[PDB]
Amino acid sequence: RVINHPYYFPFNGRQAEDYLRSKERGEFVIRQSSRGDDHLVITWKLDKDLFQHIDIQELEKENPLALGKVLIVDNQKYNDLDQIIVEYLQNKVRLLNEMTSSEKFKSGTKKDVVKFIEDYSRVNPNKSVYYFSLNHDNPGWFYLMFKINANSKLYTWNVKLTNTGYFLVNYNYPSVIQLCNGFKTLLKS
Repeated sequence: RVINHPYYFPFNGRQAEDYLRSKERGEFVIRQSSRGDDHLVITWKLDKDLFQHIDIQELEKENPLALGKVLIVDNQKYNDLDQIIVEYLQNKVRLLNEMTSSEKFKSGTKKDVVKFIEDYSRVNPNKSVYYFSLNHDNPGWFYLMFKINANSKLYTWNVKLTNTGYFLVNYNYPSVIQLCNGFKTLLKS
């Protein structure tokens, strides 16, 4: 389709992912959408085998092929692609890295992480434990799994990576630390 931007390709979801497979986390691609004249997608790599597709809705188009003068992502208004790449995408890549580097984050699949948490709990029978994992079935979400003690169920709450923090329940926390406190506070109540 008709768009002049270094990072634009006429790719579908699969071709985008193939193109990004071998590239760094945060590497992205803008591409046409199958939803019409007025949508684009940012595909990007969170990890090996893990890609998110962000819907870009265009408004105020001057003709069918041209890019829209107004762009909505995740209910936020933007003026051009560069603004989206920097103030939305790159902020998400920032927070992702912030989180995967935390002591509190466990890599790998959910099945694996649950194993890890349940062993730990058993060797720390009275310590409450909680870890973060990547949600491979819902790209851009983390699991938050905790276990009050060795005799409590393993509970799982969901946490959305946004461009301004980690959304949990009803609040968007701007850092991992703020998120950790916020979680310990949701429990006590």
